[PDB]
Amino acid sequence: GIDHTSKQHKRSGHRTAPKSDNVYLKLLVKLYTFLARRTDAPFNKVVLKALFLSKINRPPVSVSRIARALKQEGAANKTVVVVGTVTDDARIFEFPKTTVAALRFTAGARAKIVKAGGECITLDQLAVRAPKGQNTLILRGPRNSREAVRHFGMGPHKGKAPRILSTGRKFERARGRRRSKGFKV
Amino acid sequence: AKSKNHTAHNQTRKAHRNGIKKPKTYKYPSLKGVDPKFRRNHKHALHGTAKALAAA
Amino acid sequence: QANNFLWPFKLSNPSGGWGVPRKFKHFIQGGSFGNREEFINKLVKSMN
Amino acid sequence: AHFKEYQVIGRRLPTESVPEPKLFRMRIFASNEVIAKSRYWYFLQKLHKVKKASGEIVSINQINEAHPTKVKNFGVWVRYDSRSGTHNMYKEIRDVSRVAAVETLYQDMAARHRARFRSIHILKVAEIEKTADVKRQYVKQFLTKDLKFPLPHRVQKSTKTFSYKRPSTFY
Amino acid sequence: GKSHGYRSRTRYMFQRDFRKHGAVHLSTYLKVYKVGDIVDIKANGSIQKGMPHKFYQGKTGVVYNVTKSSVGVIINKMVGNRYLEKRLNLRVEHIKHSKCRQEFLERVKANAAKRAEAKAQGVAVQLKRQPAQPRESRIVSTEGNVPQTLAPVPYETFI
RNA sequence: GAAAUUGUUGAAAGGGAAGGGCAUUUGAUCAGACA
RNA sequence: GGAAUACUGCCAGCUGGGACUGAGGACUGCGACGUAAGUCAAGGAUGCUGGCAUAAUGGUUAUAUGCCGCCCGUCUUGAAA
RNA sequence: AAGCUCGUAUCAGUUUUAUGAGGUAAAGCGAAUGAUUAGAGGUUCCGGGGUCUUGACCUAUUCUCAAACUUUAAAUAUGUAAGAAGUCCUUGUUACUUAAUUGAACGUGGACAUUUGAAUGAAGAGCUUUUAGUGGGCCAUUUUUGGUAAGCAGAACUGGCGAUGCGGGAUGAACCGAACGUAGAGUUAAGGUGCCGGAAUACACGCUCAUCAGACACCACAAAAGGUGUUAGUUCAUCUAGACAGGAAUGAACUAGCCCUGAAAAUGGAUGGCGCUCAAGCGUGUUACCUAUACUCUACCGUCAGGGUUGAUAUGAUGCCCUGACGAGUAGGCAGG
RNA sequence: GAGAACAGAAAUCUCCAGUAGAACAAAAGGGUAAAAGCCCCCUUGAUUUUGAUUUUCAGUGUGAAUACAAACCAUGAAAGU
Ligand SMILES: [Cl-]
Ligand SMILES: [Cl-]
Ligand SMILES: [Mg+2]
Ligand SMILES: [Mg+2]
Ligand SMILES: [Mg+2]
Ligand SMILES: [Mg+2]
Ligand SMILES: [Mg+2]
Ligand SMILES: [Mg+2]
Ligand SMILES: [Mg+2]
Ligand SMILES: [Mg+2]
Ligand SMILES: [Mg+2]
Ligand SMILES: [Mg+2]
Ligand SMILES: [Mg+2]
Ligand SMILES: [Mg+2]
Ligand SMILES: [Mg+2]
Ligand SMILES: [Mg+2]
Ligand SMILES: [Mg+2]
Ligand SMILES: [Mg+2]
Ligand SMILES: [Mg+2]
Ligand SMILES: [Mg+2]
Ligand SMILES: [Mg+2]
Ligand SMILES: [Mg+2]
Ligand SMILES: [Mg+2]
Ligand SMILES: [Mg+2]
Ligand SMILES: [Mg+2]
Repeated sequence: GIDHTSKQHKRSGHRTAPKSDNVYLKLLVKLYTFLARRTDAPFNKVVLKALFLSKINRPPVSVSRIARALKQEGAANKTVVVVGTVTDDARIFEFPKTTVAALRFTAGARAKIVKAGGECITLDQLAVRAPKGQNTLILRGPRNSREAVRHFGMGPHKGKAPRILSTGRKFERARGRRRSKGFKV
Repeated sequence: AKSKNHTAHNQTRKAHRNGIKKPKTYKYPSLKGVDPKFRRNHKHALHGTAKALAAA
Repeated sequence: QANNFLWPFKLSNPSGGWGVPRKFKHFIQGGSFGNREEFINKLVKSMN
Repeated sequence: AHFKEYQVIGRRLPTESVPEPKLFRMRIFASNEVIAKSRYWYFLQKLHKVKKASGEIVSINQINEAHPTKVKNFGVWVRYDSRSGTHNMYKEIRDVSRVAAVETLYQDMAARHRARFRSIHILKVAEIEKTADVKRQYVKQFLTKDLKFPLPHRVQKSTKTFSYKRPSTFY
Repeated sequence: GKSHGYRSRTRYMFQRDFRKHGAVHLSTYLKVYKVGDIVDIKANGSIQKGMPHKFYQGKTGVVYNVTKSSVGVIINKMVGNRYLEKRLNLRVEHIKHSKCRQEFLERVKANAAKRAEAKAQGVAVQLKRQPAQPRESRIVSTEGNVPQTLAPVPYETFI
């Protein structure tokens, strides 16, 4: 007998492979598995883990977010790395001449980057140019902006959104939401 | 038929499965309940020292 | 650091037995538990 | 177990107010030194305001019998707890050493009064120097001049299950 | 039925000490409390306003607010399997400065003094407290201190 | 042309149930390698 | 006064008998013995020899012997009931 | 169950040091409150008989008490602190505050590195979403209420059973020991070693004879009171100056060991059975020996964790391989077949 | 307790002693003496607006209670309340 201090046979709780069956995604995983093992560069370890993430854990990154990150002092000539999809944003009227490496580019996002003099490359092209992530800049999109998040932690005095189908005057604005009807929250 | 009324048996063992968590401490705690007169002046004081550092 | 480096020792039961009919009394009262001072050496070498 | 006799010397812990406290000694019968030191604090706490955490053991030494091969008459005073009350008792034991007499005493108390080790205090053990100071007849009967007695009805030991003759108890 | 009022079971807790009734001495009102100070809570039975609940008797907290005749104190309370933050508004009669940390301030001061004293010549200033250590060897003299023999005493009634 | 259930023949066991688990004796029966 | 012995402890002192186990499968490591070449009990068994080559070992099955084994399912604090 | 952010940061059903809180155990009543026994000395234009007594207070003493009394006051539990979000030197902001550049709060700049501020440990720490079953419990030690009591009813802390086999208690949900992948060897636990039955009809000092002996925790019951049964012990007296009975010890009153009396139920009967008497009984001491699914070492299966390896010309990089640890399970969840 | 016509154990007056043995709407427990008790004077803060906090607690509601902010007032020589 052993007086165990922790739960036995516990899984690590982290993904070690993509859930997808995409054949081309598995090739990228194989490429960066090799690089992470034999380069001892922290960039390769981060990229390999990012390829395992699910869809909600890889929110899109717009070109306006990319342009703002290139305005950082001394970051104007770095290669922006996005492990996910890059989307177009028409709210910005000027774009720099950077190079962006991403898994996917939308049709609008690719056109805007190219017409500004830049280039769009894949992650295997990036590994050829920067095998150890030289002069790179990793950008991640917002996770808590997802609509499902605003319902989490619902309760009194919490200020979270209720799970409701129809919104209007007669839908969950009576007793419990104002002092004139019993009480407020 | 009469049943049991109350007991605390097994409750501490349940609480120690994942519980007894010391509260997480944050720098810059919330100013809820602080005197309103102090907070009105503290807001003006912070605006003044923000301009001085920016214009320095 | 030196002591924590060593893994907890895994000993067997004593080869010649415990020398008492009932272990779970104090060594002073003819049992086995408690502080037995230098007599621990005889017990450990039997279990090693 | 097999008893040994130790002298144990202890003291109170030195303080600035009272440096060099008094040294107290007593003779303890025990099977080892670990039990002997435990017994020392047990009796010391019955006589002085002191305990193990407030004192220290100065020296423990085994005491050997001066003439272990000489037959001696011992007088022993004991105090023991019965099932209801506490009593004092004087007994006489004939042996060749103090430890031998004490071992006999504990056996005698267990057999005749059902007194365990924890219920017995040894007050004093002293050798009786002269005849006619022995006051117990079961000891005095062995002090007669030219003592002789036979051992009737000898029972011999057999190492085999079956014997081929009727045994004899002659001696 | 059962009774669970606000001051239930506080018969002895909120009593004044023996021969210590009457008005509060002035030193209670002259002490200054600042945000971040560590105070301990002990209710005074003669001041019925701003009095803490019986749970917080004997608890220690940190000041977060200062008002005209009272201070705000933060207490961590264990509810279920976690701790919740409680904020109390207590008059100064029911609180006092805690010495659980005032004694710690001087150790910080002495550590800086010892560090600077040995900075020019010494290494390994050893600014860490250590537990009580086993005693070293010593020699006990018997000159004028010959050991006195003791024996167990017989049973006596002396009622 | 299955099972429950039944007849005949053959083998075995049976002192107030029968059936089962571990191990081996005895009887019957059987695959594998002869490189 | 000089020894012995008992008791307790230590030896990187020596040596006899018995039982269980042989996982791994080119080399690589740490050591030992040696002037050297090399050797070795040093990161897990090899050498020699006999009988039989089939129901002999073994499997299956029936039976016998030793010890053990209460009727499943279900409700229940609790079921062989 | 799905993971996510990170990679020892920080945390702990623990101790220590420093500093708080409490009114229970105990204790106390010539200390308060309330109960309560007995005298003694005093007091009346202020109780009543009688010309001196009983009551009533006063003072000093005395015996005994309290869950809803108390001056005092533990043990065990319990709050906080032991640094970088820290300490120190200088001086910026404001509509708050001060007689006042006084203070408060928040900042700029400089100085002090991990013996950086006790111990020990840390199959890593932090965080989020979602959903199953359950919401009749019961038992043991200790504390504890009602009741004569109950295998009764009701609480407190912890450990168990339920949900759990295995060795021991003959037998048993809860006791003792110990928790379970498949095997081999060795050693033990609790409990045992006359035979059933694996293991000393071992050793040692005593005690006990029952015409109803006794024999091992939980546990399967026995009391008050007695015995010149036997054993040991305590106190007093007699006795060398001859006691007791009719030439050496004796008498009286007591204490507690075993045994005996006290001891009466219904089918035949149970220290488990046989049986056992300087025990195979009781008390105690020393050794040897027996055996659990526990411990130690080895092999094999699986699970989890940390790692190595894409270079063609040979097939699975979900591949192959190296290293360490782990394996009980009802309701229920998930995974591979 | 010691005194004063009617006046007595209890009417009114005076002095002394008096840690609260009184009083504070009510049950009980706390608390209180130049007061929280008794008497006298002045008053309506038992008012307006809307938040935070404590207790029961799911950290929901209801009841009750605590500390401030912004107004307008009461009282007092004033600090204050
Ligand atoms: Cl329960
Ligand atoms: Cl059989
Ligand atoms: Mg219920
Ligand atoms: Mg052996
Ligand atoms: Mg044993
Ligand atoms: Mg009020
Ligand atoms: Mg047909
Ligand atoms: Mg058929
Ligand atoms: Mg065969
Ligand atoms: Mg069989
Ligand atoms: Mg059989
Ligand atoms: Mg059976
Ligand atoms: Mg039922
Ligand atoms: Mg059943
Ligand atoms: Mg109480
Ligand atoms: Mg008491
Ligand atoms: Mg139900
Ligand atoms: Mg019931
Ligand atoms: Mg059930
Ligand atoms: Mg039994
Ligand atoms: Mg046998
Ligand atoms: Mg015996
Ligand atoms: Mg085993
Ligand atoms: Mg296991
Ligand atoms: Mg399992």
